Amino acid sequence: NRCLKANAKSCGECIQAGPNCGWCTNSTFLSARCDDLEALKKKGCPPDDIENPRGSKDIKKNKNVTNKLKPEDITQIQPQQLVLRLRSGEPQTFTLKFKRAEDYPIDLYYLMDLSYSMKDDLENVKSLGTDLMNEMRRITSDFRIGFGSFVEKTVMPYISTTPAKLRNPCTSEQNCTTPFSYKNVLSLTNKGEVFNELVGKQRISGNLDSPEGGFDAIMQVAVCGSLIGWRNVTRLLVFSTDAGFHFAGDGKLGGIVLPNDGQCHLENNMYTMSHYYDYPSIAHLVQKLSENNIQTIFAVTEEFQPVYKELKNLIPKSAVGTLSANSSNVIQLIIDAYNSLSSEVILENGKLSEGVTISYKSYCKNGVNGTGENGRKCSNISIGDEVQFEISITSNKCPKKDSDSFKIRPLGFTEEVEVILQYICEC
Amino acid sequence: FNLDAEAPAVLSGPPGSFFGFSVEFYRPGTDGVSVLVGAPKANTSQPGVLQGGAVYLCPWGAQCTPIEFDSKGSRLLESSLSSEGEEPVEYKSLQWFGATVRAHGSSILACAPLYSWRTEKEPLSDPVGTCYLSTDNFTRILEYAPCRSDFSWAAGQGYCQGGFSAEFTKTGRVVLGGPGSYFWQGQILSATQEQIAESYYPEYLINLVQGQLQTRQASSIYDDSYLGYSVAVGEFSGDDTEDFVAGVPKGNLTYGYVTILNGSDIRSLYNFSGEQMASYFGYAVAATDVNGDGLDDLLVGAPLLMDRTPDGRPQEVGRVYVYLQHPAGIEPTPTLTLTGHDEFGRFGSSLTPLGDLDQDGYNDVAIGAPFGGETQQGVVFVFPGGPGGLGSKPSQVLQPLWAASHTPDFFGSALRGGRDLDGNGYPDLIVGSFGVDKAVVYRGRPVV
Amino acid sequence: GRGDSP
Ligand SMILES: *[C@@H]1O[C@H](CO)[C@@H](O[C@@H]2O[C@H](CO)[C@@H](O[C@@H]3O[C@H](CO[C@H]4O[C@H](CO[C@H]5O[C@H](CO)[C@@H](O)[C@H](O)[C@@H]5O)[C@@H](O)[C@H](O[C@H]5O[C@H](CO)[C@@H](O)[C@H](O)[C@@H]5O)[C@@H]4O)[C@@H](O)[C@H](O[C@H]4O[C@H](CO)[C@@H](O)[C@H](O)[C@@H]4O)[C@@H]3O)[C@H](O)[C@H]2NC(C)=O)[C@H](O)[C@H]1NC(C)=O
Ligand SMILES: *[C@@H]1O[C@H](CO)[C@@H](O[C@@H]2O[C@H](CO)[C@@H](O[C@@H]3O[C@H](CO[C@H]4O[C@H](CO)[C@@H](O)[C@H](O)[C@@H]4O)[C@@H](O)[C@H](O)[C@@H]3O)[C@H](O)[C@H]2NC(C)=O)[C@H](O)[C@H]1NC(C)=O
Ligand SMILES: *[C@@H]1O[C@H](CO)[C@@H](O[C@@H]2O[C@H](CO)[C@@H](O)[C@H](O)[C@H]2NC(C)=O)[C@H](O)[C@H]1NC(C)=O
Ligand SMILES: *[C@@H]1O[C@H](CO)[C@@H](O[C@@H]2O[C@H](CO)[C@@H](O)[C@H](O)[C@H]2NC(C)=O)[C@H](O)[C@H]1NC(C)=O
Ligand SMILES: *[C@@H]1O[C@H](CO)[C@@H](O[C@@H]2O[C@H](CO)[C@@H](O)[C@H](O)[C@H]2NC(C)=O)[C@H](O)[C@H]1NC(C)=O
Ligand SMILES: *[C@@H]1O[C@H](CO)[C@@H](O[C@@H]2O[C@H](CO)[C@@H](O)[C@H](O)[C@H]2NC(C)=O)[C@H](O)[C@H]1NC(C)=O
Ligand SMILES: *[C@@H]1O[C@H](CO)[C@@H](O)[C@H](O)[C@H]1NC(C)=O
Ligand SMILES: *[C@@H]1O[C@H](CO)[C@@H](O)[C@H](O)[C@H]1NC(C)=O
Ligand SMILES: *[C@@H]1O[C@H](CO)[C@@H](O)[C@H](O)[C@H]1NC(C)=O
Ligand SMILES: *[C@@H]1O[C@H](CO)[C@@H](O)[C@H](O)[C@H]1NC(C)=O
Ligand SMILES: [Ca+2]
Ligand SMILES: [Ca+2]
Ligand SMILES: [Ca+2]
Ligand SMILES: [Ca+2]
Ligand SMILES: [Ca+2]
Ligand SMILES: [Ca+2]
Ligand SMILES: [Mg+2]
Repeated sequence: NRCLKANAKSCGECIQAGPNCGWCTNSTFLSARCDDLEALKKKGCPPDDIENPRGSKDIKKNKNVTNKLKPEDITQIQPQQLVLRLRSGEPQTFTLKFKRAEDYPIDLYYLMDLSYSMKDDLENVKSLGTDLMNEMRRITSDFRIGFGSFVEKTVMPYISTTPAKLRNPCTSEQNCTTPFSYKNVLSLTNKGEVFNELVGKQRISGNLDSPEGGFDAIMQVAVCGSLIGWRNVTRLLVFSTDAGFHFAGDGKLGGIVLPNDGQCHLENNMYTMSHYYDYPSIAHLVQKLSENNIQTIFAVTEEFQPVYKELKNLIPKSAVGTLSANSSNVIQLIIDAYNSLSSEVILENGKLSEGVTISYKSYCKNGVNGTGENGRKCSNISIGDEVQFEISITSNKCPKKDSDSFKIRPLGFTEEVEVILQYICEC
Repeated sequence: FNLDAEAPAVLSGPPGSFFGFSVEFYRPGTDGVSVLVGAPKANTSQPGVLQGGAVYLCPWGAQCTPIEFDSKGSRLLESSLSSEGEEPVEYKSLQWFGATVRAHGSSILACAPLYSWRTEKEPLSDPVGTCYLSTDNFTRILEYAPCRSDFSWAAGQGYCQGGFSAEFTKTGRVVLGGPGSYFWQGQILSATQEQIAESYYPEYLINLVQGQLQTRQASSIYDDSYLGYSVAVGEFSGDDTEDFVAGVPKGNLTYGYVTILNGSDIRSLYNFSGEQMASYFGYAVAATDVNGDGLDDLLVGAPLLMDRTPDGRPQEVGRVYVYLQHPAGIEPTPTLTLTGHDEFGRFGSSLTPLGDLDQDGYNDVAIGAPFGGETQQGVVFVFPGGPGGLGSKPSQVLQPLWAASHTPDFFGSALRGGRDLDGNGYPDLIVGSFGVDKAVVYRGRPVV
Repeated sequence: GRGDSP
């Protein structure tokens, strides 16, 4: 074995080299004192003499899952804090219980493409505010709605820059307004009538190249926080368009080389830095959508389903729906997407120190058990349903002598489990 | 591993000029060996032109002065002189002249990909792009705007932005990439220096080069592909006419692909596809023999490539793909892949041959990661060639010795190697850092 | 339907 082949000169060295090792202290043992827990008793080593420090699990915070309550007073995950003392190479496993809340508020931000190809669409959305608010009334007792618009970067070659085309990017008869990057028309509110009022005032715009600049807008919506009015509840971002999307690198044609900074740059509810920062990369959106717990609903036309189907696979907590001719089916699209997103949980953990590894094992409804990457998620979770996760953590070094800490949480939620790690390096 | 990193030569330009956006070696002979640096945001003495851009000539010996390709301001429309008020027929302001700088023998090609013009018909704002070609050591200057044609606007070549990427062949043939042609299908255009000068007639604004090679307009399903986003040259067809390598980073559902075209008739020969959506596979391309078998091998960069850490977290790192050529052709799948380790590092944004750095019989390669490093200043990785191909571990890592500042440095966003600047028998390397308006020259010392 | 058009 590797206990003897380690040549342990002290009790210390013996511990970090193999979980199955023990150290003899008897002085009646004929580095050979470091052998297997069995190989020592077979050689005549009293159990009162075999020093063998072992890891442990101690729960520190453990509010039971809930069953008129504020969102922060609702517990969907337990425990909330525990301590794991880790012997090198010995995994420590603990159970995570997740329960879908009975009634949870919903923030829905409607981000709409107002390029010229979306002309007929804008006319149908005139009553989306009150109509959507009626449907959500049978889904949640607390619903808010918002509206933002986008087109394109306001620079050559994405737009025509003749004085006439800057005033009206379309033809003479067509009274299109000037192109703009992103506009926060309406922050999240429970007044659906105001949504109808302000959306009914918006004017269609236009630009030159077919792919639009929605990614700049998605970024702003994700990171602008209080300016949008996101609450710590279910955050839905409906992204409605009939075209492909620009992303990082496309900016170079216009001489825009600075990567998106992922910071808020709204002045007067207008994005002012489209000429300065390049479009975000998909990876950058993945980071910021996840961080701010945004769940994205892609309401796109039939012909661009292939593109946005691939995008959804890359974006965590996102869904794709086929938008009708002019957004006639968008409400049912949103409902189907929400039902799909809310019925699936996905766990993520923060960065672990080197030498430390983590593994998930999910236990879902109808005995559906997941391992590997599938151990991070459960599906078909109805309201009130409980699913559980077995989470193993193993250290294979002796990272620091100071305790580490990291969070485990489901995507789209503030709730999280603080896992404190302590490393056994000495007797 | 034999580049003098402890004490490199720093060339500095005017502030805010993006000095170092493009770099190149210049040698009409040997006595006048020099460095060329593009500064696309540099102010010039051109009348009425704001930040027209410039190219700086830096003789190597014992610094930098701007080259005068075009001393004139924007030309005026013929019939506007009839009406009440002269107006420009072209727009040289903010044209980014020097965004691309390339040299072959005593010829220098400098391009302004954001140059635009009105046309002499209905008023437009067509960024057709233009290039200026110096020949025989600045004794003759030519304008070359192949996209400035009868076919205007986005539907035609109006937004071509010709010169967005450029390169010389071994015979001095000009090869231009214009990613905006035909609703951003993209286009490759090429003409010999003889062909360009033969039909050069500045009185007429439209291009009339005869015998010019150029890719053809395709159906609308190929729109927004950005063909010609990047360009390189190398022999892949088994003859003595260098072929054209072109990046098409938004082709095929934005998975991107690289194509190789026959240098004789620009017909398509090979395609290579990316593995991830919107990774910008084809952002940068290069051709060089990395395993000493005499066959030029392909390298492609995908700086937005996103992979996962062992603990399950996604991260933008970038990736480079290498395709080894063999006597029967080339395989569509990479022989080797190199992955960046810096989040948002943009590994593979730039690629350049280094020639044989250590003179060991195998050419080496430099790969830029403009935002790598502990302070996100940028990094350049040198990878050694060998009998089995490129090494998967760097033999050297170049970083700026100056401290980080309020703005990104973009160190390594522009590379150029494979030439000997001081004539010591070892090839040298030019690294651009336009974020701080600097260009760095690394020399190869004889080492063991 | 090329560029930004229906
Ligand atoms: C790497 O990948 C790329 C992309 O993924 C791939 O490139 C594509 O390859 C496909 C297949 O080859 C291309 O699709 C074909 O295009 C053919 C070219 O059409 C040209 O010529 C037509 C005939 O006349 C012209 O040219 C000759 C001189 O050569 C001249 O004498 C004639 O007078 C004449 O001008 C011409 O009609 C056509 O122009 C038409 O279409 C264009 C574009 O819409 C339009 O602008 C014009 O107004 C006009 O309507 C063009 O000039 C084409 O012949 C071929 O046709 C087949 O398909 C159609 C439809 O499916 C069938 O009906 C027909 O019977 C044929 O079976 C087909 O359309 C595609 O365009 C390429 N895309 C790009 C971007 O290059 C590479 O091949 C890959 N490489 C490798 C190695 O794999
Ligand atoms: C190339 O030359 C340019 C001049 O042709 C340089 O641009 C100048 O840069 C200076 C310093 O940043 C600016 O001076 C400041 O101006 C602001 C307000 O200026 C505003 O008004 C002008 C009127 O045209 C407008 O163009 C500007 O964009 C601003 O909106 C003052 O408040 C400051 O106190 C300070 O004086 C110049 O205004 C600016 N001129 C122009 C025409 O832009 C440029 O920096 C040079 N670049 C290189 C690389 O050489
Ligand atoms: C929503 O939840 C987040 C996360 O708990 C809150 O952000 C924290 O706010 C506290 C205020 O004491 C800060 O100390 C933390 O640093 C914040 N953490 C993060 C990750 O933001 C946020 O304030 C909550 N917002 C609402 C409206 O409830
Ligand atoms: C998935 O895991 C569950 C464990 O929750 C398995 O169900 C157990 O099955 C054993 C017998 O096989 C019973 O003794 C236990 O009582 C069951 N657990 C519960 C909670 O009832 C289930 O069999 C597993 N299924 C698959 C396909 O792996
Ligand atoms: C690259 O294109 C050239 C020119 O078309 C090809 O060479 C031609 O081959 C045809 C075959 O019918 C001959 O008729 C021509 O006389 C050749 N011309 C020249 C200039 O060689 C060549 O085969 C192509 N290369 C590849 C790899 O396909
Ligand atoms: C266009 O891209 C697709 C994938 O994005 C390519 O097909 C994939 O092809 C590779 C082999 O080249 C397979 O390993 C994948 O499994 C394929 N994916 C699917 C979903 O089938 C396709 O070859 C590319 N075509 C062109 C012309 O570039
Ligand atoms: C909306 O689409 C319908 C077809 O479902 C069409 O009849 C109607 O004219 C369209 N309206 C607008 C304003 O485009
Ligand atoms: C365009 O619409 C605005 C109001 O939406 C109107 O005041 C203006 O007169 C219109 N312009 C034209 C040319 O019809
Ligand atoms: C979800 O679960 C219910 C009950 O457990 C079952 O009837 C239904 O078929 C399941 N749906 C899917 C898609 O697995
Ligand atoms: C080229 O001309 C420059 C001056 O512009 C001069 O310095 C140099 O010596 C000349 N070189 C050759 C090879 O003629
Ligand atoms: Ca529409
Ligand atoms: Ca667009
Ligand atoms: Ca060839
Ligand atoms: Ca080779
Ligand atoms: Ca070498
Ligand atoms: Ca040298
Ligand atoms: Mg549009």
